[PDB]
Amino acid sequence: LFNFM
Amino acid sequence: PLFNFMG
Amino acid sequence: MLCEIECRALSTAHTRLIHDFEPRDALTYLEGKNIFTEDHSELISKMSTRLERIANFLRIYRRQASELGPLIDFFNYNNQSHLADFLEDYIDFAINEPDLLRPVVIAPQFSRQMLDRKLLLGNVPKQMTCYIREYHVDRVIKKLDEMCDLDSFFLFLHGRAGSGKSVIASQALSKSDQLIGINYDSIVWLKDSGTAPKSTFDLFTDILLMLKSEDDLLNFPSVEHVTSVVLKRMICNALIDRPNTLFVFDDVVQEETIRWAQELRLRCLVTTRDVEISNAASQTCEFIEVTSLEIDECYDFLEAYGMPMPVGEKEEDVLNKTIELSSGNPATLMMFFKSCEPKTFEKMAQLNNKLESRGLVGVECITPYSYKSLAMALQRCVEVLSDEDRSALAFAVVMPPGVDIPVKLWSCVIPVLDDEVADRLKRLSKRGALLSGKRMPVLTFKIDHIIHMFLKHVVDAQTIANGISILEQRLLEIGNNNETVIRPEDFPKFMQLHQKFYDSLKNFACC
Amino acid sequence: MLCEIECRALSTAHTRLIHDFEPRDALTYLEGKNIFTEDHSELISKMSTRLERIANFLRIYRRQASELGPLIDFFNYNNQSHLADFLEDYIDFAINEPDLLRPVVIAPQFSRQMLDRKLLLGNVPKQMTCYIREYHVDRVIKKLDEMCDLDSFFLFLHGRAGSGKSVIASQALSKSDQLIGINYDSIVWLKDSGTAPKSTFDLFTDILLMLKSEDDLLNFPSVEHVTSVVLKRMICNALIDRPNTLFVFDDVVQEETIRWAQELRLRCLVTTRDVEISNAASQTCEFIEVTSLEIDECYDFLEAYGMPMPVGEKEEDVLNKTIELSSGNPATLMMFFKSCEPKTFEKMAQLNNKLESRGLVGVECITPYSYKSLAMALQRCVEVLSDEDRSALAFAVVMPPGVDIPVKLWSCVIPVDEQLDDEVADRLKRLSKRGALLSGKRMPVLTFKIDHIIHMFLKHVVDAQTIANGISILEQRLLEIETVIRPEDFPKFMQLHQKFYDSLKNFACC
Amino acid sequence: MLCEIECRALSTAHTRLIHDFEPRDALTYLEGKNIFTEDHSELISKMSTRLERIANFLRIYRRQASELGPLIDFFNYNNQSHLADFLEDYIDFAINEPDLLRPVVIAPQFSRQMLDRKLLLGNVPKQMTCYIREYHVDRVIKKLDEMCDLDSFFLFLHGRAGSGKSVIASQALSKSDQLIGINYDSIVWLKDSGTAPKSTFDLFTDILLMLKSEDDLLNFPSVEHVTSVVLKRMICNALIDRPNTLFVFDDVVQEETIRWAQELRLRCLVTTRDV
Ligand SMILES: Nc1ncnc2c1ncn2[C@@H]1O[C@H](COP(=O)(O)OP(=O)(O)OP(=O)(O)O)[C@@H](O)[C@H]1O
Ligand SMILES: Nc1ncnc2c1ncn2[C@@H]1O[C@H](COP(=O)(O)OP(=O)(O)OP(=O)(O)O)[C@@H](O)[C@H]1O
Ligand SMILES: Nc1ncnc2c1ncn2[C@@H]1O[C@H](COP(=O)(O)OP(=O)(O)OP(=O)(O)O)[C@@H](O)[C@H]1O
Ligand SMILES: [Mg+2]
Ligand SMILES: [Mg+2]
Ligand SMILES: [Mg+2]
Repeated sequence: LFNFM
Repeated sequence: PLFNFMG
Repeated sequence: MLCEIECRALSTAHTRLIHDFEPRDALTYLEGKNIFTEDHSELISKMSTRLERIANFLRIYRRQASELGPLIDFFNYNNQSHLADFLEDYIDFAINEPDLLRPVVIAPQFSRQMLDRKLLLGNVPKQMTCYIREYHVDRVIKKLDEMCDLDSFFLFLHGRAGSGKSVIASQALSKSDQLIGINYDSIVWLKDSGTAPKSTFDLFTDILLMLKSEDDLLNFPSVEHVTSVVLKRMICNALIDRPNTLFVFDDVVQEETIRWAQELRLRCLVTTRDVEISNAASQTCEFIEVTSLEIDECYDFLEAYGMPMPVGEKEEDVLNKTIELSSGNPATLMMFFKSCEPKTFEKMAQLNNKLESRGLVGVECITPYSYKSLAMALQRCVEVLSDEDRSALAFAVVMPPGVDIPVKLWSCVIPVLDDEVADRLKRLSKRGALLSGKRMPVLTFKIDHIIHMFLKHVVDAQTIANGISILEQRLLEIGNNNETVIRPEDFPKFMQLHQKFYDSLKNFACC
Repeated sequence: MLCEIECRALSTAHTRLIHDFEPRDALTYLEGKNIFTEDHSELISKMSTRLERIANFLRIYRRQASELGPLIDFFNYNNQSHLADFLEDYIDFAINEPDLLRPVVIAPQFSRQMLDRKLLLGNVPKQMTCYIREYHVDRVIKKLDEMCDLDSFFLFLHGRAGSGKSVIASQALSKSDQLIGINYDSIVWLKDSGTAPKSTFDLFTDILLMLKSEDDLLNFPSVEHVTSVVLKRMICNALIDRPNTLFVFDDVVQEETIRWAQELRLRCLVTTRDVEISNAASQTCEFIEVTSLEIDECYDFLEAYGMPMPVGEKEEDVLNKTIELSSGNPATLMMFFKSCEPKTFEKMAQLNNKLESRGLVGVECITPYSYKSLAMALQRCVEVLSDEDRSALAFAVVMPPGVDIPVKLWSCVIPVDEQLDDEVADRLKRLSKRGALLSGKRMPVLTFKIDHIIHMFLKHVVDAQTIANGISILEQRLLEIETVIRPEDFPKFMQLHQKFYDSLKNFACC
Repeated sequence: MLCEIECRALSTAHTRLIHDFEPRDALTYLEGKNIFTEDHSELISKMSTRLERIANFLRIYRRQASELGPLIDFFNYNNQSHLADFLEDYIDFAINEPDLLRPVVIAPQFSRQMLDRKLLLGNVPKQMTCYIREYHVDRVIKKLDEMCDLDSFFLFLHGRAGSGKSVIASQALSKSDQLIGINYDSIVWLKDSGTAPKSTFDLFTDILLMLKSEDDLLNFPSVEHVTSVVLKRMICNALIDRPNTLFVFDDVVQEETIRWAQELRLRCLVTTRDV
């Protein structure tokens, strides 16, 4: 999840 | 290349 | 010893005490009425210039006498009565009157003092001018005044990211003349933004140095190595020289900050995004919440920097598109303006398009904000999040934004009596103002638009389509059991009401 | 503590506090009115030379006193009343009658020999003399006069590369006698040109050091390693002794500079090529753009350094060729003159040839410019560009230069990640805004233009392939179904501009 | 404060102001005509020797008075008129005459000053003697005189290699007595010959030290590490103590030299090969 937040 | 070393 | 009034008298009457006087004349009289000593008097009687005998008579006198009597009862007898009249008049203007000057103004141009000198030296940023949010800056100043009496206190100016908190703190301490000078003697404004565990100590190291005199910034040691208890003691030490001192802690993330601030009995303003750090403080914790810019304040904000107000109906609608998208948010509104180039409503609607089909990366611009785009800000707000809350948030994409919707209607997409969903959504609005609570008609939350297009081009492209399916699923399983109005429970079975936006999201994940 | 006004008085009145004064005379009269401490008085009482006791007296004093009272009430008693009279005159022509301060109590001491001292010490470069652009230097001085009251402000003297900005700032602080002395007490002129992220701190390390006294240049600590918050605080510290101080920031590229300058509530002149860095500042921002040299000013510039004026028609044409080529640009014009050897109009046309068949490298020369050719300059300007903007620029070669042309006509060669190509305009705006590479012109129809210098830059600089690819990729869209813009009845045939296309196609078979 | 003439008077008349005088006699009179103060006068009245009261009367006096009047109008009354006549005569030989001495000669043997001492300390080479190229050394001296007024300027004595440029520069500053003393106060002659990119900075480092006092050559730091902007500021700093100073840059190869020289607003002679 979350592409590098 | 995409720029002759940027100029 | 004397006191502030009587020393103010001995200090005030110096232009006068130099033109006509001599301490030797008084030495016997003070050696006499028992308020001096023959070495004291030796020290003052053999002195080359008269300014010597005078400066020693005024230093030496203040320790021995209980008051300033045997010097009024002397300028009289010495034909220097023009002195003792001024001094008895002053003692009358203090013994006989319970009123003087208070902390106010009698040497004007605090404009270079308080504005220029003290703000600047405390690293307070240059307050915003072309638009001011009245209400908030006002309540900040108010709630700061109410507390100027207090020994230590937290004021939490908490809101969304880029919601404008720091700017408002900039303004509340730069407008008035009371907060700095009347209510508090000095200002120290420090930005935190600490994430590492070494950050919360480094901070108070640069406080300790924000405090230190212009002398001994040279003497700065390899102070990097000394326990926390010693830095703390060194601060509450160097804090004697600081009567009523205000501390702004711009952008606090770690509650360790707040704990040090509360061990060090500091007086603190705090701009922050996560509101729960106040649970770290056991105290009068007072709050001022920075809400989203109302639609009308958004107008005010547009007009303020010269942006033309609508005429055709689908132009006021274009701008309601913008106000809707950037769900009342200072920072992204600003980037938006800076990037509206020709100023036309046309190129403005152009951007209104660019935002749905390229997300926040479509309007990212050079702005007074440290961040290229609000997504860079929310980044952090999302990393700190509890792994589980990180999950719940990660899923709230597949909702309808700017729609008030039930807890159960959420229980379908969110992971794990499921009130627990609500508990997460609470933690979630508290910690970055990512959601939106609304107690009745029915315990319901809501996801805004900015907080959505962050997640659109940010969550895993799969998990979107998966949340859409997990919804169409539990919706259907609820189907098997058988405006200013909340969605009724006879009708949860068809989220098809929001099909339009649900249809858009779907194209994004499936392609 | 004092402030910028009272310290402007203490700084303006220093030639006098040097001609007749002594801090020992005042230490005794001042420990009394509560403005010192026995180490303060220790520090000022034992000092071998007097300029030491004076510089320590004015430093310690500007920090210690609640006001500037107990220093008027002293030059009076000490028969150095000729001082306290001057300072009471300044404070009176300050609180009560404003404006009158510059004409009356500040101006009667200007001196064209003190200036050069202040300029030199502020590292201001030697103003150019054999030709002066009247208009711009004038408007700079005007707009600087208007703001000297202000506490902090940005004036952005922005233009093309080699467009002549820094020189104009050199002249604008060298023409008047007002700007330094009357409007501002001191000058600090520092060239930035910072690209690293450490550059924006090192700069202000050298500001901080531009400020520090000749004494305690010895004492410089390992400040190289010291936080940003501390360099900033150390500066706003050492900045007290500096009433109205002007900052020239020659050639700023990073908006981190502008952010520090605006956190430091500084008074800034800023020469730059990328104009958008001002978006970093939430503040009084005022701008002065150094445009390309108009056709007549070029004549003036040539005459100014001794260049023989035309007679034959094909000599004024040779020089309009140069002016067209170097699309009004100080630096390349200068390289041009410097490289005209025999001085003949003939060898000048020789160069006019050399520029088309060797690019800027044909006329590259030693010039007052730090650069051999304008290409070394445009270099940076092109590297800094947003990668996509780097692309747009890389393609605007295959256009006609010095021709005003529509956006869709651009949509043909220009890249993009549907049916509305306004995105082209957004990029072309960033592109002119950021190094003045394009040229925007709102109506009759939304059109840009590529100048001539900015073209022969790209000619001998972009990848030999991308030219021919842009030409064919153009000839595709080319069909579908004078001081006059080319009408929409006639875009299908760009053949009007065949000449400057016959030149690239010849260029690309080599 | 006084000025150069009146301080030249208080300095010139010292052999005299020591044989007959006493400042206490004058203290009341200056405490009176409003030009002194009772601490000033305290400082001068209780002093053991008379040379004390005299040296303090002459230091202390120059700050308070707008001019040198209430001391001529005193040596008169005090039967010390043989002083006030010398001083009024001198004030007449300056108030009443628009002519004095100019920068020239009245203490001769500039032969060890300008020739020996100043040339040598500026590292100027020992001028050639057995043959002199008239024309060139002449035009150098001429064109240097025309510019002694100027704030900064380049004179390029350029020619072939071994063509004799440096020797001629040696001669133009070693023949005359004007160039050093009349037209310029000091001389600094430095050979460049720099080829590396580190050379043009090292040069102005040794200028900065060519400047520095005999005191504090000991204090020389590890100065090798400090930005160019700081060396530059340090030079234009240490350049206050140097009114009309000539710079010879013997054998310049890099134009970076010339650029620093022009940022530092220096007055430069340059021997070079590349024009
Ligand atoms: N008067 C104003 N009020 C609020 N915001 C403004 C105002 N004027 C401009 N802005 C824009 O809004 C941006 C966000 O403001 P601010 O920096 O206070 O956010 P913040 O509340 O500090 O958020 P964070 O704590 O996450 O940094 C500013 O940087 C600026 O670009
Ligand atoms: N007023 C002028 N008089 C004579 N020559 C000039 C003048 N202005 C510019 N030039 C010539 O053009 C060159 C470039 O000038 P300048 O250094 O001012 O450019 P700039 O605007 O600072 O460009 P950049 O910001 O890229 O450094 C100068 O070195 C000089 O040769
Ligand atoms: N009167 C004179 N004039 C010129 N040259 C002389 C004279 N007397 C002797 N010479 C010889 O000519 C040589 C070259 O002179 P000089 O050193 O001035 O060359 P230069 O001009 O400095 O060349 P470069 O700059 O390349 O060193 C001298 O070293 C010396 O051997
Ligand atoms: Mg903040
Ligand atoms: Mg520049
Ligand atoms: Mg030589």
